[PDB]
Amino acid sequence: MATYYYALGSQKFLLEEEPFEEVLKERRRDYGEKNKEIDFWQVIQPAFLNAPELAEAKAKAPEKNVAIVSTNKSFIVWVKLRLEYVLTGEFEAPSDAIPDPLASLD
Repeated sequence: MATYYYALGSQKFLLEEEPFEEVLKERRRDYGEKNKEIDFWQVIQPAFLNAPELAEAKAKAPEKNVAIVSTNKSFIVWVKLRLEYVLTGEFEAPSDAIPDPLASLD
């Protein structure tokens, strides 16, 4: 298993108001330029949220949600500072509850 860090918000906020996939795209391009393995992803309606270890987060989460996920904690620290209205946390994967850290429930 590896540890995944996440910032979770509503689709309203992260897909429409502040389409964060814009910032992710420029980060992906810069990673490419530097020959760096991409270690961050946007996941819409993430399946990880149904894991028992994340019950507290699911209990507070928007009905229609989306996560920025990374194996680099630093990045998620900055995503939280950048967006602020996001829940944050971490999980280990793959596991029984989270067989695919990047899977969507849609």
